[PDB]
Amino acid sequence: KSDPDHLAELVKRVNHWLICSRWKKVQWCSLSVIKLKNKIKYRAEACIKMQKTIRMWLCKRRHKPRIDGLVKVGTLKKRKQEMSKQVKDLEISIDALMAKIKSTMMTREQIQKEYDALVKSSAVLLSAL
Amino acid sequence: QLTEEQIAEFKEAFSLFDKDGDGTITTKELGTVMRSLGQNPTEAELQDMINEVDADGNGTIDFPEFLTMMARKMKDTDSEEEIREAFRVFDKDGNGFISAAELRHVMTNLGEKLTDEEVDEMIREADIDGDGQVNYEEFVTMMTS
Amino acid sequence: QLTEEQIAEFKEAFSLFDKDGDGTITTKELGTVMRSLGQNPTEAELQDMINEVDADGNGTIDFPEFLTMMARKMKDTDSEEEIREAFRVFDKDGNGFISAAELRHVMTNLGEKLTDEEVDEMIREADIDGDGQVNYEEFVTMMTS
Ligand SMILES: [Ca+2]
Ligand SMILES: [Ca+2]
Ligand SMILES: [Ca+2]
Ligand SMILES: [Ca+2]
Ligand SMILES: [Mg+2]
Ligand SMILES: [Mg+2]
Ligand SMILES: [Mg+2]
Ligand SMILES: [Mg+2]
Repeated sequence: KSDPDHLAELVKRVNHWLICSRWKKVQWCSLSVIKLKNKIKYRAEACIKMQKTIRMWLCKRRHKPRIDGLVKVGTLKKRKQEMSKQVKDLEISIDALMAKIKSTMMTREQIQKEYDALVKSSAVLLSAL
Repeated sequence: QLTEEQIAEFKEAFSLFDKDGDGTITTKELGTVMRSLGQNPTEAELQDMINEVDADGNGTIDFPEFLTMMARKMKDTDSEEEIREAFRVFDKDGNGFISAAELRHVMTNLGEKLTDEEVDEMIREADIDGDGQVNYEEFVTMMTS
Repeated sequence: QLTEEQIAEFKEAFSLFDKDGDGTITTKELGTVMRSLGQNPTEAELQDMINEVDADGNGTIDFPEFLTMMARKMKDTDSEEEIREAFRVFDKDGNGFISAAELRHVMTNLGEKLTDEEVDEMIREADIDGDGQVNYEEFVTMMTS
């Protein structure tokens, strides 16, 4: 197109196109800011899901053994002048080991040794009786 | 998935971030543009965004990285909702229409230099239904162009 | 509204922390009991539970209330899938592996931040082989077992 009329149409179309491009430049930039804004919130939410699951795991693994131990001693417990004094002597010994765990963090193995001691002495007191 | 046309609309948007034309950006330009469009990212949030895509650890990133940075597993209604928030960055006062004053507000924050007559050139070109404003349908049509 | 077998296991746990036996514990202990029972609220969720059961500022929680909470939390719970998916977000390359250091940075700087020492404890478990690289799919199955 070399005509002076065609060329004026051209300048109109090109001027329109440019305007439609200034729009898309700022609109798509607007959409970028939005998308970025959401990436930050997407990444935070996923971070928090890792964080909470870790807080939980860190906590459970410290205390579950101590609950389990507690239960073990607590079950044992559930299971006239001479016999009673020898057995009440065990309940009190149990409630003591049960208060020990409820009052001081201790390893499953430590709990286990104490528990084993309670079982042996207790089997001998329920075998005689 | 992005079509080449969309990447190209995006490449243009990138130029508002990468003002100096070297083809790369830092959290500095990330935060500047974002803040000028209403957002309030913290430095920590910006630094993290970068880390995900800053392969060579330069602290600097480029256009393909900039695009991956904007990606994430989205929901069903999420694309449409983002277009709506993009609208509401212009329609700041939430009446459902972009007016000239509102267009200029954004153009000024982004630092575009233009005369009041050009801004009206812009409203006029997008204003299909001819009411002196820009509704959501028309803004979308323009974005799509 | 909870299995006799369930309510029983909770009391088993609730009673480790209630030394005196008044069926009461401290508000700070709430999180420790929920977590031992395998629940995983966020710090904000905890603070909400406390702000609605501690109007009188006494800082006590009794078994009844603790059950009420253990029933709300149980109705809105993240599957192992979801938590793995959350980890995946921080896997630049999709390997199924993230570097210890990458994990430490995200988590001591975003979200509800962890202490360095808490993270130290996780790395000790999550990167057993000391190559400074965690397979999160395995670490998550473990945590949630
Ligand atoms: Ca640059
Ligand atoms: Ca880079
Ligand atoms: Ca408006
Ligand atoms: Ca209009
Ligand atoms: Mg008490
Ligand atoms: Mg109370
Ligand atoms: Mg990786
Ligand atoms: Mg490892």
